[PDB]
Amino acid sequence: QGGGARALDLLRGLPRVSLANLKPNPGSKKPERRPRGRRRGRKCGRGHKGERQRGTRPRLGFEGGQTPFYIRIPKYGFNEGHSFRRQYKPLSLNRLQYLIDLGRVDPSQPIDLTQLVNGRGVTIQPLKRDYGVQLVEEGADTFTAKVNIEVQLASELAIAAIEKNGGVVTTAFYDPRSLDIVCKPVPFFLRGQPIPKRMLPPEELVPYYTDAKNRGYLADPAKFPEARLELARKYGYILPDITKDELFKMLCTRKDPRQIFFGLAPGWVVNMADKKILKPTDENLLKYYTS
Amino acid sequence: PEPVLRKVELPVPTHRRPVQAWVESLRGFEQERVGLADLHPDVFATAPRLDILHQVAMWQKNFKRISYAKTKTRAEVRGGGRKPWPQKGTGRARHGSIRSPLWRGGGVAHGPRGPTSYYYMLPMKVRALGLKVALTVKLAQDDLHIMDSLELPTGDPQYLTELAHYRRWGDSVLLVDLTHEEMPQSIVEATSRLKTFNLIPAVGLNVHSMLKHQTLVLTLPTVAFLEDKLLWQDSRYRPLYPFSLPYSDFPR
Amino acid sequence: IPDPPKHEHYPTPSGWQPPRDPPPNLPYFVRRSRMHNIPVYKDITHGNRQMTVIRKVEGDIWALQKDVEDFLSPLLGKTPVTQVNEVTGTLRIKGYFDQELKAWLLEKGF
Amino acid sequence: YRARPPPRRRPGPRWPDPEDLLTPRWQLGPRYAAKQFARYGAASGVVPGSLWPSPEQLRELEAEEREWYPSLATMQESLRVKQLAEE
Amino acid sequence: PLHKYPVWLWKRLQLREGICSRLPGHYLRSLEEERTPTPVHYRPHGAKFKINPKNGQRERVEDVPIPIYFPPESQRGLWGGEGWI
Amino acid sequence: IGIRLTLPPPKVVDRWNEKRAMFGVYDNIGILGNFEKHPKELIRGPIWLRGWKGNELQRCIRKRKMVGSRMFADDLHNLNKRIRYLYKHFNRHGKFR
Amino acid sequence: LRNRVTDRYFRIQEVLKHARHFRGRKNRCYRLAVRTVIRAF
Amino acid sequence: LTYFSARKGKRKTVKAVIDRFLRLHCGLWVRRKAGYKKKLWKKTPARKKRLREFVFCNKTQSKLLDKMTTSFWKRRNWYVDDPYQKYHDRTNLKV
RNA sequence: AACCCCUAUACCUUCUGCAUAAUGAAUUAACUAGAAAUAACUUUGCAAGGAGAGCCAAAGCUAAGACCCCCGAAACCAGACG
Ligand SMILES: [K+]
Ligand SMILES: [K+]
Ligand SMILES: [K+]
Ligand SMILES: [K+]
Ligand SMILES: [K+]
Ligand SMILES: [K+]
Ligand SMILES: [K+]
Ligand SMILES: [K+]
Ligand SMILES: [Mg+2]
Ligand SMILES: [Mg+2]
Ligand SMILES: [Mg+2]
Ligand SMILES: [Mg+2]
Ligand SMILES: [Mg+2]
Ligand SMILES: [Mg+2]
Ligand SMILES: [Mg+2]
Ligand SMILES: [Mg+2]
Ligand SMILES: [Mg+2]
Ligand SMILES: [Mg+2]
Ligand SMILES: [Mg+2]
Ligand SMILES: [Mg+2]
Ligand SMILES: [Mg+2]
Ligand SMILES: [Mg+2]
Ligand SMILES: [Mg+2]
Repeated sequence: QGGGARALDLLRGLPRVSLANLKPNPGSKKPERRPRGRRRGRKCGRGHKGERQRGTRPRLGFEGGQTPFYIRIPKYGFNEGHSFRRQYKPLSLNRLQYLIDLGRVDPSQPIDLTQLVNGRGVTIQPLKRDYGVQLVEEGADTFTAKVNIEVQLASELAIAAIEKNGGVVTTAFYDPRSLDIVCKPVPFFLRGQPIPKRMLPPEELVPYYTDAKNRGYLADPAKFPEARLELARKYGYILPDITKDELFKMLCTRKDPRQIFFGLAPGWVVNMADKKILKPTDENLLKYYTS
Repeated sequence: PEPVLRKVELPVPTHRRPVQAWVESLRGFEQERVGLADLHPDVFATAPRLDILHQVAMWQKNFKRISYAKTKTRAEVRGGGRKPWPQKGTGRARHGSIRSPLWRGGGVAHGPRGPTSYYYMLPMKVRALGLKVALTVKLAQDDLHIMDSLELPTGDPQYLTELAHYRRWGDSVLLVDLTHEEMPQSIVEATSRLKTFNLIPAVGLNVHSMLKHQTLVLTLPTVAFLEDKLLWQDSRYRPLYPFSLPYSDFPR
Repeated sequence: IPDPPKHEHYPTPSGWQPPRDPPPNLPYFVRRSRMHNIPVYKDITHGNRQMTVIRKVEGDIWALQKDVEDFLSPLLGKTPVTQVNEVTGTLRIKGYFDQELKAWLLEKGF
Repeated sequence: YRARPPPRRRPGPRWPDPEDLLTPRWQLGPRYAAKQFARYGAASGVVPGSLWPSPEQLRELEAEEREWYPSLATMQESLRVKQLAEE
Repeated sequence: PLHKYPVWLWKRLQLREGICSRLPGHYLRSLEEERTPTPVHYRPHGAKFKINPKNGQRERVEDVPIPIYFPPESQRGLWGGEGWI
Repeated sequence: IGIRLTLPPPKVVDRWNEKRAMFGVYDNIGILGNFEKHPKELIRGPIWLRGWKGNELQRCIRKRKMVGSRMFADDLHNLNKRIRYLYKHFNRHGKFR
Repeated sequence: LRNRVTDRYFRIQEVLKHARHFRGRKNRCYRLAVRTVIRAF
Repeated sequence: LTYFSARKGKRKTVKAVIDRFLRLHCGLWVRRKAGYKKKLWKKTPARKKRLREFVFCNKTQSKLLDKMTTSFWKRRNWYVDDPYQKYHDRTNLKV
């Protein structure tokens, strides 16, 4: 122990630390260069005549009149529609298992975006066209946790890993407004707005979320048993009977397709200051929020 | 008569042991050694980082600086529209305006252009670490004294001045109480009439004040306050939104 | 950050292992990060200078440097190039050795 | 000396003067009142009934949803027709 | 220095002082109101949202009136909202 | 010529005046005060500069945006002209491209 | 903050002390002396 | 280039660049070949295949394009079924 | 031993090259000219996360330090004044 204890007892015999004996760490304060004196004056590093010394050289990209590189290349739609492309932050099974082992995500309760964000497992940016998380297969071989997880996209192998261990995986759509709310609920509650309804997927995404192969949240529940059995056969494992599990009720807990949060209905106003919930009773309002 | 024995509330790392300081009182001239208080080693025995003290001290001096210095360019000086004399033929140097920076009474070429702000913010964790370093340095150099309370027998400033002299507390003493509202009236009266003995609440503690004052006095409640706030920075998540907004386990 | 839950068997499926209790009796100690992981980090500059950093080192950092030099010398075939920073309690190593150092530090019980 | 009282976040809802010309317009609307209620609750003094859309506002909300957000059955039917044409 | 009030608010301040203060309340309200004239020389969008052909995304649309110059002689007639462009 | 022939009056600085004695107090208002207040809120000065930093062009744009409507006619004219001059300097002139 | 050179007098005397034994104006006029002093050195 | 915009005091992107080049997150820029749609009747198959290739830019051009585009265009994107997803990260690259 | 002896083609700018008979300068005093992003580098903090909502992240991220002059046309336009 030559560090902590030697650095403090050696301070006992030194002058008091004061505002008169402070200095920056060496290397943190590079010297400033001024155009004064033989070395740095005279032409001051600007050269001689031309546009150079006078400060009027052409814009960046200009090549002296030759048709510039960045113009003579043909246009091509590499980035066409980039700002309207849906993005999904990848969440690997390695990362998910890591979060569970450290107690950052609780597998005893349903896992959705809110719990993933609250555990600092994933960072979602709705303003950057993130539409949620995509569960990726990386780490499937060593994934052991039993979870009920709700994601936006899931690979076939990732789904098989979840369901071989006795867990349940569902793919759930969130519109940009809903995604912002579900990711950061507290900032939303401070706006004093009724909880909005979750919008349906766009027409181009309806096939994905109505298909049992993807465990879509709008798919026919009667088709899941066959889909679950097919993966068990393909990847050589026996489909567990989760109906016999002690956590079966929790494993079945799923949000209504119009519900952003478990246990909270559209049109409810959360009063955090008084720790209350306000529910509208007007028939017209109730019809709007329930439709 | 019973000793005031304070223990560290928050978990101390297993490889480290608490440091200790005498608990004293201001009720009498010889009322030293009233107790013995343990102090968390990560707050009062961190590595002595003088470079970090410089960073935080320099931040404190400059982050709220606004310079009001301003000069006029050649465009803002009164007049100066016309060309003072023809370009050619007069034998004189060529000039375009009587308010050129070459001219007496002309504009300033590269003068101050205020108001100018110097605002910047060190990372929150760095500013918290600086406070830890300052407390450790004071303890390591025997400039830190822990009090049970700041209650004086009288409000006379001479008593407090004489007390510091007898106890060899240097020329200047920073007195830190837990809260502004609950400061004892006696210490408030004494310090209000002094210049080198300054009374501040715990929320007002800062590196610059600690370095300007030779001696630092903390009450036992203040010690608990400081350990809680500074150690919270070591074990906290990266924020999801400003800590002023509701969290599950914050505040307290 | 929540404290890691108790596990019947270690290492966990992810590979995490808690620090040994009591701490090892060595001249130096290596504190875990706030996320409870070993503080060994890869670093790169100039697009080509691959380096390894051991952070949060307490006690005799020079003793750690000697131990690291003995541990890595067989792998490299020569003495590793290192920089000891007593002020920050950091040891910087030329080359990428994060995986080997992490396991090596874990075996010591840090 | 003695330090001045620490600067504190002045509690209570702050209601600007509606008849003051220099009052920012954003502090006078219903959206500002809703934020006061969410922050302070009943102490705000905002009638909680004013938080949901009014009957006229609810009519506009429902019209926009009908125009731009089709039902699942409509989208599924449109998908089938498009698929048949491609086939 | 700066003015206490923005210059664009000066005219409204004048209406709160002097004889203008004592004008009828109903009349002062008529002055303050500034309804959008009926579109005469331009065709309104007719909707608040439109689908942009180039990218196929729903975009907000706004009606920006065309500035109209009414000659002084227009004030003795009835031009139906028409003026010079 | 050019140098004074007598010593200037001695400089008297009261290092323990109230302003200096209390310099820095509450600079940790947030860290030690549950983050109810940000330290930048302690900054006093022009409304367009509190807790913000920028180069002269950025400062000019910010001031015109925030208080341009309240500025005196002559002042606003100079500000608009300054913004134009700086736009040309920073975007078109200099050693580097 | 406006900074001005305050000790220019002494800077001039560093050169002129070497030019006292020169002939003519180059023994007192800095513009002239400095060139001749450099040449002398 | 606009180094400081009049409205925001921020750097601007040269949009001519965005219309022609793809930036891979690893720093590489991809482009098409000039003339790949020009006078195909007079060009041989081997030449026409060369002209259809998507090719990388050199160091100097890459540095230039980086300066002519703001940070937004250098972020890591996670587009669904991106054809270029595999090429965003280098493998087995020494020095 | 002041000089006499010996040695020695002012300075700046500009140029392939200037004692040049190329430029500027009587002299003194005062005044009079390098402003910033993109990256990278250096030194701290924390670290698969960083940052005091936004952003970035396949060791990153945050903070800081450190680079981008002066004078000069003939003109052009608007509104006044003759
Ligand atoms: K030079
Ligand atoms: K040189
Ligand atoms: K420039
Ligand atoms: K493109
Ligand atoms: K010259
Ligand atoms: K000649
Ligand atoms: K010549
Ligand atoms: K000549
Ligand atoms: Mg010169
Ligand atoms: Mg020249
Ligand atoms: Mg040339
Ligand atoms: Mg002028
Ligand atoms: Mg003119
Ligand atoms: Mg001119
Ligand atoms: Mg002047
Ligand atoms: Mg690095
Ligand atoms: Mg020649
Ligand atoms: Mg010659
Ligand atoms: Mg000559
Ligand atoms: Mg010539
Ligand atoms: Mg610069
Ligand atoms: Mg023209
Ligand atoms: Mg004209």
